[PDB]
Amino acid sequence: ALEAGHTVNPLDLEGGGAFRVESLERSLH
Amino acid sequence: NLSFTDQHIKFWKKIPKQKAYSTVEQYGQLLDYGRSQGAFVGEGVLPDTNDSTYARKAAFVKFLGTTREVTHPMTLVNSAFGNVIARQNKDGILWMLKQIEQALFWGDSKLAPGGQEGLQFDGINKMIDPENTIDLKGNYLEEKHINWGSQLILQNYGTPTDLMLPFEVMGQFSQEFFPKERVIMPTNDGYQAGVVVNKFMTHGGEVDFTPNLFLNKTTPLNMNASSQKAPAPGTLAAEIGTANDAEFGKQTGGGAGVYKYAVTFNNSHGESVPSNIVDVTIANEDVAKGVKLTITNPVSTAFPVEYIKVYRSEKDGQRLYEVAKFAVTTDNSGGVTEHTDKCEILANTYTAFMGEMSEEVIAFKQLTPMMKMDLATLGPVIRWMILMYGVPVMYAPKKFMKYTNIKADVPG
Amino acid sequence: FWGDSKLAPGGQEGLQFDGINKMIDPENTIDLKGNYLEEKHINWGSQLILQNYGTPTDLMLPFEVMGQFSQEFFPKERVIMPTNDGYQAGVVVNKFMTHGGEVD
Amino acid sequence: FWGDSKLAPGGQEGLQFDGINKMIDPENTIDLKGNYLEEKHINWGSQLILQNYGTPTDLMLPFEVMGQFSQEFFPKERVIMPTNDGYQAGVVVNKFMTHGGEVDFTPNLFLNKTTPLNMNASSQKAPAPGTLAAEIGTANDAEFGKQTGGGAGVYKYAVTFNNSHGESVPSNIVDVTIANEDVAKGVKLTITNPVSTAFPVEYIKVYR
Amino acid sequence: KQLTPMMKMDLATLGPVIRWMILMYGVPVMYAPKKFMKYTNIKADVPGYIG
Repeated sequence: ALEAGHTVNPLDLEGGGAFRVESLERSLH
Repeated sequence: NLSFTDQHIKFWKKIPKQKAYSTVEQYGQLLDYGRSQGAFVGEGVLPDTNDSTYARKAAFVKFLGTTREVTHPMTLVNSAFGNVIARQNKDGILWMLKQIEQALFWGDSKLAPGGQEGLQFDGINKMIDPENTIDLKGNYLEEKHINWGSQLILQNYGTPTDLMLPFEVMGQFSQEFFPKERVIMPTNDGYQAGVVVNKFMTHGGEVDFTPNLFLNKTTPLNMNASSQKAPAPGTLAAEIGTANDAEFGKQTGGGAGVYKYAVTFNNSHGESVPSNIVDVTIANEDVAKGVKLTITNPVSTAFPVEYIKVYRSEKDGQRLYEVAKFAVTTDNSGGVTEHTDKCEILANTYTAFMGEMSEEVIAFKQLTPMMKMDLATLGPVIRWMILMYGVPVMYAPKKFMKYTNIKADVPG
Repeated sequence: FWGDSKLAPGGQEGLQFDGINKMIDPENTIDLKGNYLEEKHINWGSQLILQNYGTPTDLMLPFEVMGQFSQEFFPKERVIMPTNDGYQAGVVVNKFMTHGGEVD
Repeated sequence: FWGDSKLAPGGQEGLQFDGINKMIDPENTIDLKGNYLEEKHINWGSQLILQNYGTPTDLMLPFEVMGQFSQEFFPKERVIMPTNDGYQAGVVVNKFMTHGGEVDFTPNLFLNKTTPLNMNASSQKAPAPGTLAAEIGTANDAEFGKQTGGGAGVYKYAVTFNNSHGESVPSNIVDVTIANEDVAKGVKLTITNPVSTAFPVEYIKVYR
Repeated sequence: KQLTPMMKMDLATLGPVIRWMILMYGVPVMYAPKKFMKYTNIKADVPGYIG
């Protein structure tokens, strides 16, 4: 199937992970 | 209804909630404004240059679910207590709520063969920085330790707001104020006794007490498997290790004695029956060296093993309680895993947490809220399931703390 | 209080109905081994009721136990120095405040 | 707090300004000898300021000392027999009253204890490490015996070299054994400058 | 006694780098040295020993 994994490194994405976009919170802690 | 209601869920209704847009969520932190190098320069001289420190972190979303089924004939007969589908939905939601409440405390995401990514998410116990830990070594909680924790929090630019403790520790703590009651001589006819403390004032702020019915002590050993899909039992062998930093000697009266050991095999479905019991004798000079455990996987299990729970009894005791939890090296048949016990957690003790409960410190990110989904008709049976996706995140790990190895004798 | 419905020969059904002493779960029992009832045992019982998702409201006790309960509060009495003519002693406790709620 | 304007070589004028620790007259010093801050020491300091025609108003102390001071008031709490439905516990001492007026307490988060030794240089422009030699001195007014257990024991010594740019690497660690009859004699330290330092050296810090 | 408050001053462009400095000039003055005092050797450890 098409799965969205937990891969962080953009150069290791494969399968459904290649379709994910970056999600970053806009407030600095 | 003889079971718990919705009012017994405390930590789930209080933590803030945020939306999630992926399975990986990222955030940035500011650590330093500059390194200390001196700032005095002199007349007409160019000063040095400083740099700051920043970091980037990520969190991974996990999943939960359960399934309920009702047969076709059951939906046709008359029922005395109303509709059955609504009752099943209510039961499923309450069960899921209890699981969420306890997973927010005792979750662990590193329980997988080889230490890989697991199926759970990290809880409060694992996300707190290891430095902000106070070990009571098996003693009652007093008023000093609250100030100690408040100081630990405030020296990291935090502000204590809440303290979360079990009910037994609450009762034991309130018992310590009994000898401070005083009565005036012209007594009336009837008095109210008993002292209950709800709030505390420290030198770094004010703290509120929040007893929790689902926060407990170390889990005692159970002789029956929690699920028929749990793995098969294995074997256990124990002896004296070769370490030099064990903490067996931190107990009252030393650490020499006779201890009992057992292990249970676990997966994502449940827990297996306990293994064989092993008795280990620790001499007076062996308190510094740990106990080495050798664990062998079952040969013909129907489900794979993922992690192992270690049970230890009290000093010269008979009942066993859970003291350790770690993942297996391999899930192959007859695999061997080794572990050294250093008495980091004492048996039959409690745990409490204090920290700043604000959205700028801790939050929960939801990919989807609790929701229902139907299932295909494989026969004259109605089936459906309930799901939620999400993960908790703590932005400032050192604005929290925890007490470990708390002694309390309220129930007995 | 002291009913029993299994007093027929051979342990069959009798003529009485079961009392409170028989329908209480055997786990919810604290044995004092012939000692006094102290102040912390109230909290112990409150915890035993609480952990089974209940709220304590009442404590039914005989008169003598209530009388013996006042021993612990005797050494806590205090009198202000500008004493009057005659004083009334004795402390009688009719309510308690546990961590699980108020008990009468 | 910790400024010092006489850190130039030879005791000349430096690049810093004196702080509270140096402007205060050396006589106006109370030594607690490694004990807790009781309530009478507040009166001690208040009189030490009053005897110079002044009026004490503020006291600046770290959070740890304030918490330890407030801890001592716990066994003084009392409850009246008619009991409410819940209480609030904890005692925090905001101010104190002496024979010369009332003094406020102002805990400061940047007022810390003695800085522990650091095994790495603070900046790349700091000087080079040197050598240290330690032995029993020949003075007759050492204060090693003011501790509760006495001055007998074993102590460790190390030094670092400093300039206006940062702190150097710790020197070698030397162990000195002090007997019960040598507590009145100090410790004589011999500090040697680096052979081939790349940046100048201005002052020294002693670590015990 | 503050000669100038905290201020920002730009530096010359010696390359593709933007630079600036932050300066402040002053000194504290204590007219009455003996109207102050200090406690030394205070012992206090809030996260103390359990034993």
